Amino acid sequence: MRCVGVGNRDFVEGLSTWVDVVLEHGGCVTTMAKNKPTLDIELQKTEATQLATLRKLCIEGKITNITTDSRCPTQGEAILPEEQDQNYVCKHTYVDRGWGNGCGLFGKGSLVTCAKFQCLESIEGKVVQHENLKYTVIITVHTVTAEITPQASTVEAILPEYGTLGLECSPDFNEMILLTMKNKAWMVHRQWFFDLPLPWTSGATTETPTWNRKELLVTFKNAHAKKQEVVVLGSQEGAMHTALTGATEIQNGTSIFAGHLKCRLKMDKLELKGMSYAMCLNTFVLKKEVSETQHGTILIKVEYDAPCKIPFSTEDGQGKAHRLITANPVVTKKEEPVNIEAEPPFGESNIVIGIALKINW
Amino acid sequence: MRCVGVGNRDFVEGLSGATWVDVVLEHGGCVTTMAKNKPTLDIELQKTEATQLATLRKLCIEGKITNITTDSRCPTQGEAILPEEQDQNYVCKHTYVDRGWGNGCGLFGKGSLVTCAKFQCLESIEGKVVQHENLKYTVIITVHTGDVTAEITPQASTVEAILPEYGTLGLECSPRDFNEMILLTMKNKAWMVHRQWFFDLPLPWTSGTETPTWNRKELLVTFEVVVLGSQEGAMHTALTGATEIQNSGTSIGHLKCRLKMDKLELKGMSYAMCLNTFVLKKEVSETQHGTILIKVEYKGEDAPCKIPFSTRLITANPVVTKKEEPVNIEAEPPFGESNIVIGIALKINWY
Amino acid sequence: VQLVESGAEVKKPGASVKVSCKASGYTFTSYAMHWVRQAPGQRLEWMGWINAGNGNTKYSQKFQDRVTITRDTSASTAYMELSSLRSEDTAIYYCARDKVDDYGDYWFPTLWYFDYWGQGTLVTV
Amino acid sequence: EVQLVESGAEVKKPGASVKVSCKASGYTFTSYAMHWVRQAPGQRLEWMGWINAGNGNTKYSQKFQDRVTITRDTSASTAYMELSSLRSEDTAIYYCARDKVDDYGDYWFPTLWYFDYWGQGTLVTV
Amino acid sequence: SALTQPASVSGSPGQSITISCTGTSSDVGGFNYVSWFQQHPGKAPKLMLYDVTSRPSGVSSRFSGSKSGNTASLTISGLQAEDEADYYCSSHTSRGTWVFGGGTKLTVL
Amino acid sequence: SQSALTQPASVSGSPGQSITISCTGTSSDVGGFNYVSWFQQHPGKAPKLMLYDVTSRPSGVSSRFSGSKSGNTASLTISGLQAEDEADYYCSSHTSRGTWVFGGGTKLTVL
Ligand SMILES: *[C@@H]1O[C@H](CO)[C@@H](O)[C@H](O)[C@H]1NC(C)=O
Repeated sequence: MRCVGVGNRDFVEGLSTWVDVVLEHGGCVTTMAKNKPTLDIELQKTEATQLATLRKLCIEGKITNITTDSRCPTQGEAILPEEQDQNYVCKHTYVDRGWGNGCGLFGKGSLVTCAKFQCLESIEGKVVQHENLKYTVIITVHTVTAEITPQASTVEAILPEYGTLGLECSPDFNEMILLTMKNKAWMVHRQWFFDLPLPWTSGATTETPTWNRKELLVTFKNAHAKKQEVVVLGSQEGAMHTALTGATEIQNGTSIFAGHLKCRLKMDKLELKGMSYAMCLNTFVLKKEVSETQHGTILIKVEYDAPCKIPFSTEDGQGKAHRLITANPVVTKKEEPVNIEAEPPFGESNIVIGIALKINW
Repeated sequence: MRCVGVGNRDFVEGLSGATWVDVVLEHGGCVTTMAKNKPTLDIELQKTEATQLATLRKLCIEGKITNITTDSRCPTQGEAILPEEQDQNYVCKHTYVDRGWGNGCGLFGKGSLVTCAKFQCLESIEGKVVQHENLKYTVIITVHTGDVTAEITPQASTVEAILPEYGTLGLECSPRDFNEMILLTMKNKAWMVHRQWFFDLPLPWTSGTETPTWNRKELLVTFEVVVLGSQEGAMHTALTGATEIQNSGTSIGHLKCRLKMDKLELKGMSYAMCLNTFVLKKEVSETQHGTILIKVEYKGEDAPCKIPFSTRLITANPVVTKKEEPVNIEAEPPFGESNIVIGIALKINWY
Repeated sequence: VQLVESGAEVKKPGASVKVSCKASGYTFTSYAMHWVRQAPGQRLEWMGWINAGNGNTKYSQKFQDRVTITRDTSASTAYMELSSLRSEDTAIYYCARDKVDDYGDYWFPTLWYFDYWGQGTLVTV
Repeated sequence: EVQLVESGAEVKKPGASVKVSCKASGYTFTSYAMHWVRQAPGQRLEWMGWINAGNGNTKYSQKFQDRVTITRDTSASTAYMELSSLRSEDTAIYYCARDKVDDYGDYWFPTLWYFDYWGQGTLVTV
Repeated sequence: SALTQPASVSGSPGQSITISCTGTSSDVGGFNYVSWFQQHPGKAPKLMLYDVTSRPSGVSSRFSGSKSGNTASLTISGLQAEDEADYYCSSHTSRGTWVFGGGTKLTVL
Repeated sequence: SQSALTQPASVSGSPGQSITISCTGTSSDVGGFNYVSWFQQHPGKAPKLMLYDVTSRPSGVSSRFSGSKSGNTASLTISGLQAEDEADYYCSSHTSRGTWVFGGGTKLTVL
């Protein structure tokens, strides 16, 4: 049904009302109290609601529009209009000139090369603010979601037919930055992201951006005083993944599982359903063999009059007795089976369901 | 002409009227050799290649994942089994998952599961071996005149070259380890790296035949299953302090040689002097080493003649062959003010 | 809960067909969408499924190269595209739903999988 | 003799592309860069680009850099010029012209006697 | 097909009938993901049984199921004229796939 | 197709006289480098290189053709004009941007 079969499952009981629990992702807690229904609390989602894209780092870029300008000695340095264009990365050098290549004078003449930079593949850096954290909790009764914010810490949700439950939950994001790649995400420190050796631009959502620190992926190397060649560093994707293997990984969506939530349940106004129902007088049919759920508890699958209480009793060689994990089992329809979770009887005995089937296990 | 506009230029002269001259050639540089009554030569190292190399390894820098396969079992039913677990194309991992009625199991417990991914490489690099015997130096010898290649192997070190109309030159070169280094070849560039350094690179590799088998695939695929991504940029970063060469054989560095000009013959010594006036066809200019180039044209129906020159000549025996075709003369002027006289007339003031 | 499939199409061998499956009456992103075809007079045959919450898919080895299953969350509609069509592909194509877990993942199906089926799209090649 | 031979006259539709060839004979094809120059009727000569036959390096005029692709076949000792997205303005005679590379096979600076041999010229009408 | 069903099944109205579904230890002998679908001519299959014994709320109790080893079976008691149709069993495999039975043609005499 | 180098449209002179065709560019093409070449084109023929390196001339070219350059203007001088000299003449220059530019062309007519 739910919360059954989960390995990291906690059973918490109301003290001699209120119930204190700790929810963690991938885990479920089953709480039980005197005269109160047994419910399953599970932390479904923990999200960052709205994030601002602060930077876009370029991990793979391309080069277009290569332009060159050379001058003879005694004519000064070369000049390109593109040196002022921020789409271009440029560098000056000096090359051997003379009569042989069109100069009246022999010497080293200035040369400038500019390449137009375009990013093909990029990653994003988003900002997380503590007030935009949104935990999602789901509450289910043994045969209703509520969202929790640091702004709205206490949540009152209504469980149909059982009353209303109260949830008082209590959970440095401004000093961390969420680094987003193709579909993954990591939580890293602000300064480290700021010092990443990759060209970046600020994601103003406007196309044809202006990239800064372009020299970190485009550099120049001049060979034997007769040319200048422009090189691209290549895809820094794997370098990023390697550098981020030790950072805290989340799932991207913006689902964080690096956070737990301690809550307090108020069952004062909780009412137990089916106290005015009659008992079922007909027979139950074993739908499945009973099995043990890793915690000693046993699951009994039965199929069925009216909405009724399910008669459940434990009798030894001679003499009956009354412990159920599923509180007040009720058959709502004859067509739909019901699963019953029980605390196993110690010592071989007769487990009677109805008024009836006999099962030992 | 040649060897003049180059900044990395060496002037070596046969000492006290000698016929042999020892020089050292390096790429991007040119050497000017001169001897008494011998033509001035320009020696240049055109190419330095490694002839035939064996690709020892192939490193995978970008790979892809295809055909993910899964096998799960309920508790008390044993381990999961996939046929690909023995198949060397696949990287696999075993784990345990919570199973029960919810996932189709009669019993509640941790059931075994195996996941396998098929590895395929998208873009690769090579690690090749260079052997000292496959080195081939290419040298080019030219006569320095205003108006011939030899190949050298550590096997055939000494070369006799023919200069047309000028005789024969002797070259005794000596190539100046490759056993402990490996050449890393990428998309079109290559670097010289130590053998152990290449061997300890954390990338999946194979020695191949296509449709290969890759080793150490866990260096790019681990366990949800993830790919580490293109390690191209990481490699380029790792080689910033390396020696960049070009691959196609492969083009790589220095060469110490000895030139024997004993049998080299100088042409045009029997011509007479020109007695008419010379006309400056181009402005005289100083080279990166103090020498000056003078482009002149002769005026007067003389014959092929010696150009009267007075102040040391870099260009040996300047000769006007026709009045219509100009001649370029290179001379080394003395440091400080001096008069360059061309003819017997043009007078030029240099500093 | 209702599943609506696109109309019948007729194509020539070698072409491709793209049939749609629009969901109504339930949260589209909380259910995986499966595709099953049935040749005339033959049994049901499973082609693959898509997790509508995150786009994760998994195909049958018989259809893994020619089949592409996609989704439009804004349209709450799943798509099945079969390319390189053959005369054998003449069949009725159904879609069938199954629920995902609470974390949006689909590793193990529910026991009541394929509980709702679309009317079916006839594709003749 | 040194000779440059170009392909026959081609007539194409606007928006199409044309590939004219230039086969070199009488000299080492791999030791020379091949330039392409066009001349519209009644207009001046216009430089389109060049290809380094030794290493395949090319350089195009910024007027034609998107529509022009220059290639070479070393075994055929033949240069190729492809002009795409043809317009009626592209109606012109297309020449090839040679220039030598340095001794290292590079073509960074031309010689002073560049364009010393020219092809007969190929007429392209759009 | 990985699951084996009888080709054709017939019975008199009001009788009880059983259709078997034999697979392997990796589909039916391994997991309880055994389902039964009914397909009337021209219509889509309708889920009749799941979790071998369980049946949807809308489905009548006349349909019951059982499983032993690698063989499951759908039993229909008190046959009616509406039940004449094709019946398909299905199973989730160990390799994360789905397999269907060959189909059984149930005819009401 | 506006020329980057400027030539006179038409030039004429009596036979045997000397005539000059000018070619004005900028400090980045003609005023910057000695890559000044002169090509002769007879109508219907491919251009023929007449001068290169400003003053230098190919072996096949007569010595009557001489060249000069001053500032941003080069010049082709033809001494002793004959009827054989009638053709179109184009100056060209390697620029500072690794490009080539040609003059508009001059039609030389012998009166
Ligand atoms: C830069 O690229 C665009 C591409 O079409 C081109 O139009 C432009 O002219 C290029 N270069 C210069 C120098 O303008």
